[PDB]
Order: sequence, then C-alpha cells, then structure tokens
Amino acid sequence: TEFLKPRLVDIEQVSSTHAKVTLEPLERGFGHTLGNALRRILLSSMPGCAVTEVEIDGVLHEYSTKEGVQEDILEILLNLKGLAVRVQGKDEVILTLNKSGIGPVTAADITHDGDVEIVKPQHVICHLTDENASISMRIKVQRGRGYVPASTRIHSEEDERPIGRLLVDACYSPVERIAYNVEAARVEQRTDLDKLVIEMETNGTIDPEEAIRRAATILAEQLEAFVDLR
Amino acid sequence: TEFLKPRLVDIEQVSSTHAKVTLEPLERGFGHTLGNALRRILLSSMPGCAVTEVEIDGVLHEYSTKEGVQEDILEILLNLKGLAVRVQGKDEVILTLNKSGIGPVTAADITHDGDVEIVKPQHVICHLTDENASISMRIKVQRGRGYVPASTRIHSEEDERPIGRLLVDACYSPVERIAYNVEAARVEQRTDLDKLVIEMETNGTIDPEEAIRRAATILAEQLEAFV
Amino acid sequence: KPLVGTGMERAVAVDSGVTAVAKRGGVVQYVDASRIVIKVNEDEMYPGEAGIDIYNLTKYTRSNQNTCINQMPCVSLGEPVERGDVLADGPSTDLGELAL
Amino acid sequence: EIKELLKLGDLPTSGQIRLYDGRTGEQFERPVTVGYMYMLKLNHLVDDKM
Amino acid sequence: ILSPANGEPIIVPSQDVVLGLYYMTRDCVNAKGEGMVLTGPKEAERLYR
Amino acid sequence: TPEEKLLRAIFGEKASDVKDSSLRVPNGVSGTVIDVQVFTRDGVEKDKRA
Repeated sequence: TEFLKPRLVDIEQVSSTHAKVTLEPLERGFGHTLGNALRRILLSSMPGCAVTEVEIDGVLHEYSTKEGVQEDILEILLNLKGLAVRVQGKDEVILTLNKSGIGPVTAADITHDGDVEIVKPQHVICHLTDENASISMRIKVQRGRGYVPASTRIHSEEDERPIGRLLVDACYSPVERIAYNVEAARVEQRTDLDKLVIEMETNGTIDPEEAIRRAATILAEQLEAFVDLR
Repeated sequence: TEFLKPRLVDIEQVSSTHAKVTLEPLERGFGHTLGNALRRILLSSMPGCAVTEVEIDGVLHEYSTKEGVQEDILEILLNLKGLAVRVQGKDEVILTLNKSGIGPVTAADITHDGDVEIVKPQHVICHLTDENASISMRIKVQRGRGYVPASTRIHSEEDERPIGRLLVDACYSPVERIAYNVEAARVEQRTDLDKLVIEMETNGTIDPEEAIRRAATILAEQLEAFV
Repeated sequence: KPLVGTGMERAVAVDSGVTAVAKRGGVVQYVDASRIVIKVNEDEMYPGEAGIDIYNLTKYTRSNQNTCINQMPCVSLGEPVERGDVLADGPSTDLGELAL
Repeated sequence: EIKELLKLGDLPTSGQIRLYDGRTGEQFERPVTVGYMYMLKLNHLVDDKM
Repeated sequence: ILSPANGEPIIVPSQDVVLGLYYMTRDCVNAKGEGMVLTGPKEAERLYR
Repeated sequence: TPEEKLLRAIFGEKASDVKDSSLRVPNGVSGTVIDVQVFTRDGVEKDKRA
C-alpha cells in the first residue's frame, strides 16, 4: 500500500475540434476527484485569443449602416466575436481585411501574417451586394483569460481614443464544453483500478495535450500554498 | 497566467483535536475546487490504523449477550470503534485485554507492544458489575485506507471465519468530520473573489492542521506526470 | 423563433404593420441594409408603369417606450418573391414569425 | 404524441434526466426535469427603479 | 422573532427550507445499508458524504 | 458676503455675469450620441453646426 500514479497515456482526434483524452491508472477515490477538479478549471480560465477592437473606415458608431452590405454594422460586430484565431509569437496583432465585389466576405480573405492562423476559414462575416461597394477594416486580437466585457475596458482606460474605434466584447476561453467518464481500468492483478476519459470539445485554437498540462500546472500551483505553509 | 495566490492563513485553534483554517483570497470559482478536492481525499484516502476484528471468549455472535457485563455485546463494538490507535513499524498487531473484579474497563488496561501507542488511555470500553466476573478479548489492529463497513467484507468473503470472530467496522482514516464554506472576500478593486473556511475535527494520532498537509502532498504528488 | 408556438405567430406579425410586405410579386433586384428593390413580374404590372417597387426600410429610431425599432432584410440577392410575403423583419419578428 | 416524438430523437420518455452537480461533482438522487422554455424579458428593468 | 398578534413565531421557515427538512428526515426500507450501528452524529456525515 | 469679498481682493478672480446651466447626461447612463437635431427661430443667425 504505497500508491500508483497516473500518466497521459492516449490522445485521439475525433475532428479538428472534438478530442478524447484518457488517463490511466488511478486508484478508487482519485478517479472522481481529478475528473471534477479538471472540469472546474478547464471551463473557467484557459488562455486564448479573441477579437477586441474593430475599426471600419467611413463609419462613426455601431448603430448605423454602410452602403452595399446586407447586414448592419452591429451584425458584423456580432459576427466578428465568433472568430477563432491563434497568435503564436507576439501577444497582440492587428489584421487587415480588404474586399470588393459581389459575394460574401469569408474569414479566409484576411491578409494574415506568418504567426496568426485563422483556424476556421469557412466563417461568414458580411455580404456584399453591389459591384462598386467595398469594405476595409482593421481588427485587433489580444490574449486573455475569462470574460472581459466592454464596460470594464471603457471604464479602465484614460487616454482619448479616436472616434470610430468600436469596442467588441471579448470572450477569451477556447473550451466550449467538456465531459468526463470513469470506467474500470484494464489491469491484470490490481483489478479495481480506474481510468478517466476526459471528453473535450473546443474550437481550433487549443491543443488537448497542452490544455491538461496547463490545467494541472494551475492545480499544482494552488496546492503549493497548502503543502508547506500550514 | 498570473493567478493570485493567498497569503492569509490565520489558524484559529478551538481545541487540540479541532482546528479551523481560513484562506483568502482565491480566484472566483477556486473555492469549491480545493474545498472539494481535499474533502474527497481526507474522508476516503487517508491511510491509518484502527481496530477491525475482535474476538471475545464466551460469545460467538452479534447477539449472544455476555453475562456479568453491564452493557450488551453490541455496545462494546461502538466503544471499540472509537479507539485512537497508532502503530510504528508493523501492519497487523494482535492485542489482548485482561481485567477482573468489579469495575469499568478502561482502555489503558492492556499490555502493549513496544511499537504500538494508544492516544487517549482514559477511554471506557465496558463496565463490570459482579465481583470475579472477568473479561478478555483478542483485538486485531490493521493498516488500511479510508472507511470499510462490515457489509462489503462478509458479503464477499465466502471463506468461513473461526467461530467467535466478530467483525468490527473500521475507520482507517484518522480524520473525523470535515466541513467547509466559501464566503466572498474582496481586494481593493476586484470584488468577485472568495475566501475558504476549512473546519476539521479529528481524533488523536494526527495534528489537525497536519492532516491538511498530508492530504495536499498526496494530491500534489498525484500530478507529477502532467506538469 | 419560438420552438413551441400556436400557429398564430404568422398572422400577428403581418397584420401589425411592423414588417415590410410585398404588394406585387417578382424577383429581388438589389438588397441593401436600407433599401430593397424588387422587379415586378410581367402579368402583375399596369400598362403605364415602369415596374419597379422600392421599399425604404427604417433604421434605428425611437419608440414611445424608449426602445429600438429596426428593420433588417431577410431575402437574398436574386430570388423570387410572391405576393404577400415578408421582406423585412422588424423588431421582434423572425422570417415573418412573431418572436418576443 | 410528446412521448411518440421524444422517442424519435433518442430521448428519455419520462422527460427527466440524471443531472450531475456542478460544485461537488456528485449526482442527485432523483431524476430532474430538463427541457426548453421560451423565456421573455420585461420592461421593468432595475436601472430605472433604483 | 415573535408576532405581536399571538405568541407563535414569525420567523417560521418557508417553503424550500421546510421541503429540505422534510426530505432529510424520512425513512425507506432497503435504503443502501440500514441496520448498521454508529458511534455518533459525526460518523453519520462521514458515511453520507 | 464680506469674506468672499475679501478673497476676491486677495486674488484677482472675478467671475463674470456668465453662469453655467448646460445640459448633462443623467447619472448612471452610458451611451453613444447617434443623432443631433438643431431647430432655430426665424431671424436668428445659425451656428457652424446648424
């Protein structure tokens, strides 16, 4: 009776988003303790990238319209919140969009640099209807954690930003939903051992080999205040 | 990845077997995670020793009432379950009791091995009414993990016991009732953070604050292959 | 849209005068976020006209209870439209269905 | 008809499922009714009453 | 905590707390481990949890 | 009052007959100015914005 320690044994990709990670082996109690202390951290705080500020030329606020587009500009701001990017080198980038001609404006038409990579290129942003009409915007992407609304950012700034720089609400977390299952492990003599199958579902801006390592680094950091300091 | 860490411990210590710990501040939603990851380990994963099997001469069942004793044969087992025992080196120690005459049997009246310590020796075991009405019992101490009742043992152990061996419920984990709350605490600009209040009562063999460290190192050693 | 309705969501949205309904039927020629130009079908025309109906939607204005009023188009460029359809859903409408 | 429609999309006939808790991770004793209700907002906001 | 109309209390618990107290104090028949004996109330929370 | 008359002789602050009664946003309200309309009477010279 000493212990047995788990290990990251298997990772498979159902789709570009859906993944299923197993851990093996566990004892009796720890199969249902780690499986609930890894859902409560992977949903709350995981670092991702999100769109923060959109600046379309010719337009002052978000409650007007532009010529030759189907949606209002507020619908374009609602479309640009669901954009799954991945910034590797820097910590804040600015992307440009330019389009002219009849047809939709997909997310693949953004002139990206070498580091950022729009992972879902079939996204839909706008709809152009006239030949002479065009669109042009600059899009700021930051790195964050959790959910930061627009009122907090407009309250926690002091420099005068120019009229036209619209603000978007930022939801940073990549993980959409996550479940876990505990099945009887396949060990030949220690029969009552358990395994833990964490079933992750996200968008394409995270790696399931890295998310569990971040979510266990956080848990081994927060328990460091319990192991020595009383 | 900043992740604010608490520095306020403030151990209010009500008794020597009953402490009260507080932690503040934590991130919004980190209260219940640590407060439940420690509850599910202390209750059913802390190792330790307890009385598990007893044998008395003169009885052979859970209902054959012994004679000359004040209490019945069922109230002896509840008194024997609450016996704060620790060992040093071995795993299975057989203990033997001897007391005669008229008077209450107290848990200090037992020949001890050199490695076996008994924490609260003023514990009452029985009560003897008659003079020259003695008592003797073979007490078996084991080493296990958590709580195991008498149902799952005799349900699966198809092997026949030596007749007279009563099965006592075991309490291997050396902590008694643990409960916890989460209250809201604030920093000078943020207000959704939270404090955690860990209340712990226990028997002997363990300092009530040291059990929290002994469970936290078990949980921290479990995540070695992930960082 | 409401998942469980009573089928009366269709009549209340049209008759309330809050959507933009087509008088004549035809093919949609041009869709903006402000205007909708519809080319009339041949048999539904009058013999001294040019055969284009222009609907001008009303963008963000003020109601009496200080809430929004905003008409978005719901048709796409180059698709047929019959008589009495719903071309622009108003504040609480959704493809011609009332949706509060 | 509701039970004949729930069996089309592989759902429980009783309409109640076995929910797990969020905080503690245990599951409740009884099954719990879970579905969809069309929720409205109302004009009695709290910014105009305080 | 006492009404001036009559000596009955006025901090009588309402619907949800009284449903919890009614559900906590009941008894089934098999009920997953009846008939066992316990030491105190502090080893009955450890069994339930 | 005489002590304020002393203060406005110690320093040279002399506020004119002008007096501020401007229009301010009522409290606990954020927003965005999306429309400005200016009406003026006949025979009154308009501003630059009007």
